Amino acid sequence: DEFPIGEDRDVGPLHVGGVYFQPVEMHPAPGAQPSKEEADCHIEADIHANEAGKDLGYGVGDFVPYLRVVAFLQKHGSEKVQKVMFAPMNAGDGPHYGANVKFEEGLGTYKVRFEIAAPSHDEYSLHIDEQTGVSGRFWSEPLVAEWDDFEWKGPQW
Amino acid sequence: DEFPIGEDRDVGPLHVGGVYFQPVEMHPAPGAQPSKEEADCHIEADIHANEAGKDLGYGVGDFVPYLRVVAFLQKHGSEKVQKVMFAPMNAGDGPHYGANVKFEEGLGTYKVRFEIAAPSHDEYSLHIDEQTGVSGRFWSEPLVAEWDDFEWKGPQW
Ligand SMILES: [Co+2]
Ligand SMILES: [Co+2]
Ligand SMILES: [Co+2]
Ligand SMILES: [Co+2]
Ligand SMILES: [Co+2]
Ligand SMILES: [Co+2]
Ligand SMILES: [Co+2]
Repeated sequence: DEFPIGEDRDVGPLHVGGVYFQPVEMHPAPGAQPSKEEADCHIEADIHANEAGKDLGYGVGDFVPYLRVVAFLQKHGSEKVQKVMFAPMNAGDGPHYGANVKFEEGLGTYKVRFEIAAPSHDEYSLHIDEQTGVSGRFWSEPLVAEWDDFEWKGPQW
Repeated sequence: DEFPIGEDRDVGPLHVGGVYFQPVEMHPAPGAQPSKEEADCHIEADIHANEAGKDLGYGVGDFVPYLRVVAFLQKHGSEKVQKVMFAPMNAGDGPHYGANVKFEEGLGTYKVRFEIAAPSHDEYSLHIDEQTGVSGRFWSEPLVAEWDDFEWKGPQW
């Protein structure tokens, strides 16, 4: 089972969903994420183009690759913030941005914020000529999708 | 308007098409590719998952991101080979890999080869747990789509 972090958000050209479920094993194991055994769960950000995404050239529903996605978790009652760097990966059901996560502050209700940066100038381009190009341009400040009352009560699996 | 490089190829889990048309302006201008004015044409590699791609977790027909695509162009009867690193980008028709290029030995018949490497070790992962993961793996030797008799007969525009 997948469990929602909250209701899907539309922000700019992106439709953004968040879900969590059991920790997974990834190859290669990304960055500094906890192993399947060490982690509390896996959290994924599903990011697909919405209608406004067409101005950048995307088809509506297309996965949007080359983004840099980071999550920030803050337990209600705490001033501590945990930063989670998501990584691009495929599961059985396709390309996602995801991470194994261990909640440093434990059980409780959290504010969960996804900050989504556009592809680096070095890593992606847009056709901009009249004939073949697109009208839109990538966003400069990261797009934000946030849920304010995410309840972490331990594994639901 | 797009012109064909040759017949579409299926290689491993990828369906690969090659087209060319007038040089384009890109933002930012990628790597060391020629400008719109300096180039002879823009060449695109259109790469989507085929049925064998479903084992890697891709939706069949999905664009396959994070690949490293390099084109080699060699005029018939010549020992000179041009190496062109393609860049990921969007045009009005969506994400693809491509480049502005010059045909450096002028008009005539060229061998055109796309070598397609899987994502860098640190750029992508697969879920591999039995529960959420996939049973396929990335290819180790780059995949090759090639056309032995592409005719560069100059701008068709
Ligand atoms: Co939705
Ligand atoms: Co939407
Ligand atoms: Co999903
Ligand atoms: Co994942
Ligand atoms: Co820019
Ligand atoms: Co292009
Ligand atoms: Co590997």
